[PDB]
Amino acid sequence: SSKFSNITIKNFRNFEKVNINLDNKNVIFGMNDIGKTNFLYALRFLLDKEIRKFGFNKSDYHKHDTSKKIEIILTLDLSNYEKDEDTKKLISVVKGARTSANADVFYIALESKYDDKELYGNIILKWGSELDNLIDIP
Amino acid sequence: SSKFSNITIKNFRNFEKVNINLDNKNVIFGMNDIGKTNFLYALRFLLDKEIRKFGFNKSDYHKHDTSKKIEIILTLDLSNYEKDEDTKKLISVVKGARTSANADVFYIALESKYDDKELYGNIILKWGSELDNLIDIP
Amino acid sequence: SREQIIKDGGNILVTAGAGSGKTTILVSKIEADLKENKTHYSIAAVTFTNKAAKEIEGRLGYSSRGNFIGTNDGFVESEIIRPFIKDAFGNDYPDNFTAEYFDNQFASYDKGLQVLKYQNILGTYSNPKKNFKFQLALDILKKSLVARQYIFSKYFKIFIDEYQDSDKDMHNLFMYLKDQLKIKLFIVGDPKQSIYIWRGAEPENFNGLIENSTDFNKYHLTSNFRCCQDIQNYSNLFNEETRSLIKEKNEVQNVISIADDMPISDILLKLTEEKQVLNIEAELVILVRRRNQAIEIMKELNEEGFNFIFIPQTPLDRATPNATLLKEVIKYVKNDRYSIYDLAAEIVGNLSSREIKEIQKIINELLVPNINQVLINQVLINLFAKLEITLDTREITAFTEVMMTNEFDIAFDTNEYLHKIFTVHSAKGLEFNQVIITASDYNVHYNRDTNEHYVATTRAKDKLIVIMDNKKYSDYIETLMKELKIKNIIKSI
Repeated sequence: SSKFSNITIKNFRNFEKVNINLDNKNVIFGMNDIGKTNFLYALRFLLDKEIRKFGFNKSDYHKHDTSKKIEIILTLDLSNYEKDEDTKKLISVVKGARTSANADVFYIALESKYDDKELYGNIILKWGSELDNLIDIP
Repeated sequence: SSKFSNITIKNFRNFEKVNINLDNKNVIFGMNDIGKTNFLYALRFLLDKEIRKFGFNKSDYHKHDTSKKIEIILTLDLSNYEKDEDTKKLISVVKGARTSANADVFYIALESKYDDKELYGNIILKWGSELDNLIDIP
Repeated sequence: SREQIIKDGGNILVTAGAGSGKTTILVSKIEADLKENKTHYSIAAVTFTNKAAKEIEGRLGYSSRGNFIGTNDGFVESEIIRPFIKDAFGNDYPDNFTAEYFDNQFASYDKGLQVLKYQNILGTYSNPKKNFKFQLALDILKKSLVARQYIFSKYFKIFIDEYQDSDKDMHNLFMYLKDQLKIKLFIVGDPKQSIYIWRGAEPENFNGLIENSTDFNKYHLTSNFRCCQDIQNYSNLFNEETRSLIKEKNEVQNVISIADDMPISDILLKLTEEKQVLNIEAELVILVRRRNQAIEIMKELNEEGFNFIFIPQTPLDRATPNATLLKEVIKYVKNDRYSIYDLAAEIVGNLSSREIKEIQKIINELLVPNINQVLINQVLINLFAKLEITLDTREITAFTEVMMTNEFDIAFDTNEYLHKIFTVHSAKGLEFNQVIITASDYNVHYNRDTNEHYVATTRAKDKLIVIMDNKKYSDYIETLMKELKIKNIIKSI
């Protein structure tokens, strides 16, 4: 009954592999102040244009390893489409990136591979109904 | 005999409509300190990724008029392709965006239209052999 | 040798044989030239199958030079046809075309242009000897000035694998890039007719370059390049043609001979613990001539705590034109983790996603169990009918027999095991690290099993252990050691 299902963070800073379920209202707390801040930044990189244009530095990669790719996936639930107005907002922009067989789910992913010569790994945003064949967000 | 032919700057800051021929080595000078700085920034916006991601503000539009579109075009000469190594650099990336009829010339343009609601006009880079049907740089 | 091969920066024509000698040198030659050249020019390697292109890309590493690693069909499609077809033939022709290999065969070059112009697809030629895509790509280059400028500006050298399978239209494009565009060509091929050819292969164009080309620099590769020098000397002495290439060494350590006095399991323990010339942690494999000789050795070792799995030679393990592809069809049927994309990678050409779905439909009939021998034969004919390849009668029965039983499942298993035992014919292809053989198997005086013995000796990579079961075997060594005046060619324990 919530649009926001769960978020997956792979190889981003201190997040080796972390899966967190979500809801509309989320509160994060704990001893690790670094983990809470990186959690919010991981969401900004996926959704905030201003913080996303700067790309990934060497430090953002987990344990400063540029071989491993950074991956941030946000799983969404579109089952309540009939009575949720904000769900229809997403449908109107996604257009044909959804399939009818998996119409209840939609993925929003962030993939990053590092280039040694360019000293800079860009942020590629993909979305789609199936996690296997995600397509680049136009 | 020079790859850099001329540059055109339309409706960018104090540049209403300005056409300047160019060469490999260029020196700019004069009383108008604002024009010289905006001239270099106009080149950075076209070619510098870091300065281009920030987009155009309301102040960058000529006379603060958001109706008029900002346009920066760089005309290039590819006639010396047989003996210029840097010319072959550009050809290898442009690939099929050139036509054989106008193989001697290539255009690199920057177009910007302002959105009132988004308070932000993005930078769209187009290139191509013909100035009429420029295509978005992939 | 190979050091002389990589130093040459001009047009290189390489004769490769015995397998794997072509792939390792190709990757090393590519990555070495990338390190020497700092300019913007890139390289382009083309392979017939998609697996070989993916195999080269994995070993090279990062391709930040913009280097192209892919299929021959995918190269001319993405680099020549698709970008510059509108420049060459006008705006009437599409750049979003979809190439289908199986459908829309036509008789004349003019007919295929209409299928591309109106039906918006790129079809193959009906004649297997004539390639329409390469005829189109060569035509586009001559028509389009930008097409010639881009190819020269992008690539300075082009690597070609398995050149003996290239057709004449495919050969014309490569020579056009060398003669007109002056692009360096690194060519790798097998001069022998062999068993494997692409449906439009003509070995004469490759053979003709070896005979009459003054531009290319010809080179040759050793068959047993991966084997160490000591194992090479022991293998080459049995065949007269091979005896001339080997050079004697003052000390021999890799080839061990021990007379079989104790039981078979005790010889294995003696070599592993008393002399430590074989490591139990390294892969160890034993050679037999027949399946019964492997079973008795496998059963004798299970009693002594040794664990072993034995790979038997399948009916498909036979030098036939479609043996390699038929085995891959079995691997897709037997193993669930083996993807359909892995099977499509072995097929020649870069098949589209729609064409992959049609081939997958034909093979899905073999995934149902207990559907008898008749249906397996028709699915096989339907499969190879799409590929325009006829199937040998014994190839069909060999494929069928493997499908019925689980006897040969582990021979096509994707999993890999450390300690195994294989027949001389079981692994005629793949090579092993350390191998132990027995002398009583091979008749050396009349050279009946010298070919099987030479294969047996060339399988071992690092350490080879020979059991001196036959006196006639040891006599043939000592007799030829006197003909060549060789004091030591073997290390005896």
